[PDB]
Amino acid sequence: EWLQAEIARLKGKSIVPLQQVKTLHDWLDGKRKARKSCRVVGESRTGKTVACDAYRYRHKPQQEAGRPPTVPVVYIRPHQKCGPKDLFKKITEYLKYRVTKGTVSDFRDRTIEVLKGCGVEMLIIDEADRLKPETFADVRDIAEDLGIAVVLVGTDRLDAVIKRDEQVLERFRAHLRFGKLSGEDFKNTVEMWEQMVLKLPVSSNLKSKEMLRILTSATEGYIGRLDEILREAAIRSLSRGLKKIDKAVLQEVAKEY
Amino acid sequence: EWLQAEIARLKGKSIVPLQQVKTLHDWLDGKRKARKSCRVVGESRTGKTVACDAYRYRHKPQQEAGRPPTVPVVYIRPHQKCGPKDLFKKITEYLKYRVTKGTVSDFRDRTIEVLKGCGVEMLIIDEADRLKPETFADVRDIAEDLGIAVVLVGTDRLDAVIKRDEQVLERFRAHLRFGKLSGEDFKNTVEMWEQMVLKLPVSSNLKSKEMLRILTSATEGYIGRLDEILREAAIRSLSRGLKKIDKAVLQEVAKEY
Amino acid sequence: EWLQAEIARLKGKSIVPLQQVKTLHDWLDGKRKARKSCRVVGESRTGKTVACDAYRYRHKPQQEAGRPPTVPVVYIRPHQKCGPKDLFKKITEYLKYRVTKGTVSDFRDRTIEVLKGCGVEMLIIDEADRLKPETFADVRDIAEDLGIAVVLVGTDRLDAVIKRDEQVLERFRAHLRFGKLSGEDFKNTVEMWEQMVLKLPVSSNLKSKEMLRILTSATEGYIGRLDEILREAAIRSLSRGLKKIDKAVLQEVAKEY
Amino acid sequence: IEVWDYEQLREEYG
Amino acid sequence: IEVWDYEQLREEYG
Amino acid sequence: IEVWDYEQLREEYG
DNA sequence: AAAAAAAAAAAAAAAAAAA
DNA sequence: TTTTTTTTTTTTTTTTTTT
Ligand SMILES: Nc1ncnc2c1ncn2[C@@H]1O[C@H](COP(=O)(O)OP(=O)(O)NP(=O)(O)O)[C@@H](O)[C@H]1O
Ligand SMILES: Nc1ncnc2c1ncn2[C@@H]1O[C@H](COP(=O)(O)OP(=O)(O)NP(=O)(O)O)[C@@H](O)[C@H]1O
Ligand SMILES: Nc1ncnc2c1ncn2[C@@H]1O[C@H](COP(=O)(O)OP(=O)(O)NP(=O)(O)O)[C@@H](O)[C@H]1O
Ligand SMILES: [Mg+2]
Repeated sequence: EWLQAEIARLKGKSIVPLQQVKTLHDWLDGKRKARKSCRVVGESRTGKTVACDAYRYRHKPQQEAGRPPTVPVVYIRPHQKCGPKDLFKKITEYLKYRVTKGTVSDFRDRTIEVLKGCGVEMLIIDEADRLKPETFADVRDIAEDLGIAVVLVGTDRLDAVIKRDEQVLERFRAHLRFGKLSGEDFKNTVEMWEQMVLKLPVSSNLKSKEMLRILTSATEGYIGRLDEILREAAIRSLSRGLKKIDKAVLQEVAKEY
Repeated sequence: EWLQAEIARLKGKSIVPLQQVKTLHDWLDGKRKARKSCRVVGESRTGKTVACDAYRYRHKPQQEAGRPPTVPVVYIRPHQKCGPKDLFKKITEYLKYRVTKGTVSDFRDRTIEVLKGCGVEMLIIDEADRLKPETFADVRDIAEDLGIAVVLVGTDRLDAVIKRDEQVLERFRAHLRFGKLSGEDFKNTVEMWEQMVLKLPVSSNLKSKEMLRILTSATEGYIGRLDEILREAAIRSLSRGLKKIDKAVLQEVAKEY
Repeated sequence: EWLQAEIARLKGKSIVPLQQVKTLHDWLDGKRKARKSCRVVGESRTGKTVACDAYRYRHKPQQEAGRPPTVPVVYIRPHQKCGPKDLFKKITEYLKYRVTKGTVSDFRDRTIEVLKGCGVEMLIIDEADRLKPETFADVRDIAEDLGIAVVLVGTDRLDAVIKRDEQVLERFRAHLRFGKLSGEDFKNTVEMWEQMVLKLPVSSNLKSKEMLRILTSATEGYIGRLDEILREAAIRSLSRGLKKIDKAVLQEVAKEY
Repeated sequence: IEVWDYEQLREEYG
Repeated sequence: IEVWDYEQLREEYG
Repeated sequence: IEVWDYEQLREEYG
């Protein structure tokens, strides 16, 4: 059935190359080879986590006949009120070692042994502000002791937390910021999304003045909103036997947000 | 009856050449001729014991008209909380001598006499962490006194035990590690197993995207899981008159684990 | 390749003699021979840890044919929320003795035995404020019982912690403070760094009014910032085929912080 | 412009 | 690629 | 003025 | 006639946020 | 000035088992 073949596709996930994404990859790579720590900030739906995954995936673990995987980039996300015992466990699991029972100093001594030997060049911490302040002592120590760049990713609250401590604010002084789309960039994106992602039999011509007004008001430049809304509109539209997104269906979806 | 002829086969055991296995054979052989001790570690279903058997079997005992068998490789597995009296008995039995009643020093003096004369070049100890700490004194002494390489095989707990004692950690410093399959290696293996082991009248084409997803999620790269699951699926499938493994039967089996 | 030979150098680390550094060495040495305890404070990027290493390295362990190394200066850095059991372990490792299992009183009795015999005259504790308050009892006792000067190194928070306890505040009353560079001192440093560290084929003349303004605003007198920024600018500049740092590249780097 | 399927990048992971 | 029957390797053992 | 290579001071350590 | 592995065990302790 | 409530350590004399 053609209709289900398509619905199964539209309801999926993909990464679209964008300027923000390319910028980050080049910036982080600069930083990785210079071994310097930094942070990335921006508003909650700009597509920060995804830009980071896109990067991780371009640098796969490497494997020889004998020794452990070489793992240039490690990516983790901490739980709420994450403590020092919790971070060593995730670093150790990520690199595929078994975590056994012991106390904090034992997880620490073990984390430094697996981080060594196994080439690790960069550590990326998502939602950085979930960390308890005491953990930052352990994060800085690693960044200083091992040639590992540490990148903190987060929202504007992160800076409110970071500026509470001079020592940390200084390790992580350099930053890159993600923001909203606008003007020509938002319009060209919309067009990309139509030709590169939706691909309906006829298509809708969403760069017309009438449709961009609807999308602009509905999405306010967040890539997260634009994606959800166009996909909810294409699958609704197909379920009803249409070959394109029109104004009434698009407004019908937009009014639900 | 064709059906039983086949079921009797699929329900059996075999050794498939794999890269991990070839690597170990060359590594151990290097070590054997240099007479150096070492250890092998890896996760519990990577196929360590089997790789070791495959090696043992390539070096059969040799026999002349008069003197005892020459036995280049000795392979043993200790019982739980194995003591010093228990090891000498297994070494002596393995080489086909009768064990008579006496005390520890008598089993020891006798073990060194049968280890001499009878050429023994390497001793492999499986499940090395079943040994009581006091036995390690006797293991090191043999490794130093006789030109015998001793190989300790085990899981990650082994290293937690070994690092408790400096003297042992140092005799057995060099190591090789087994791990999980992934990416191209897991996929090519799956294909090997289908053509080289299952051999159904039609076959299933398990390197297709749809089937690999099922197997990947079901097996997580352990060779032990992949083998059990494909064999349970081929015999179930034959019992039902099929000439290949389909998706519903494979999922039916996978959901039972 | 000339370009890589140079990049490998600029991306390294070195210690530049500075007035702050010389002052500390003479001050601490005074204190060492008088056996008095003291503390060192200053802002987080003034180069306190490095000044201390520069000192440690001028007093190497000494060795005779028989007895243990004589070790005039011991330098340690505690982990977060460091307890009494943790300090004895680091002191014992530092002096190259094996630490065995026991309880707190056993690490303590052993720490005093290795501190004796082995000449130790000064103990330097970096990041002093990571210590739990209960440890200070053990630190004072050592300072009083053995002819060992104890130096506490840290930031302004250290004093907020120290003034919580009269007994400690009094042992460690004397202090030296590190601060920012300014005026002629910052300008002469910049010049030192160019001739003594960067060494580009042509050089940039960074003591000119135009360049100092850029650096002053970018670095605010911290030696830690000045070093990072000039090195990031020299390697960026070389990668682009230049023989000196210009204004656009320097501003290009400064704007990233 | 090529677009990457998210699940693909994941299925192909080390 | 040849595959070895496990029981075979055992039955042929010294 | 002489400058010390950091790694040098370390490699030459007791 | 002497070594070895738990046995949980209940306190004991700051220690943080809100109102 | 007040109220939860939350995670971490620390030693700790007993009990049973065996060769
Ligand atoms: N190249 C891309 N292709 C497709 N979607 C993208 C792309 N970049 C961003 N997105 C959308 O971003 C949304 C995920 O947002 P997400 O990345 O979670 O926000 P964020 O950047 O993580 N900040 P936060 O979500 O607060 O952590 C998904 O809807 C993605 O489709
Ligand atoms: N090379 C191989 N060819 C075919 N089957 C294998 C191979 N290696 C292992 N197997 C099967 O996969 C499992 C191997 O298990 P096993 O070798 O016992 O794990 P291991 O390597 O011994 N680690 P452990 O079992 O914890 O000691 C068994 O089911 C084998 O039949
Ligand atoms: N004397 C120096 N010569 C050359 N570089 C220096 C010197 N002092 C500091 N630096 C550079 O600046 C950094 C010094 O910072 P550091 O020594 O870590 O200060 P700090 O004392 O650690 N402060 P804290 O945050 O309090 O640890 C190092 O990266 C050095 O390169
Ligand atoms: Mg420091």
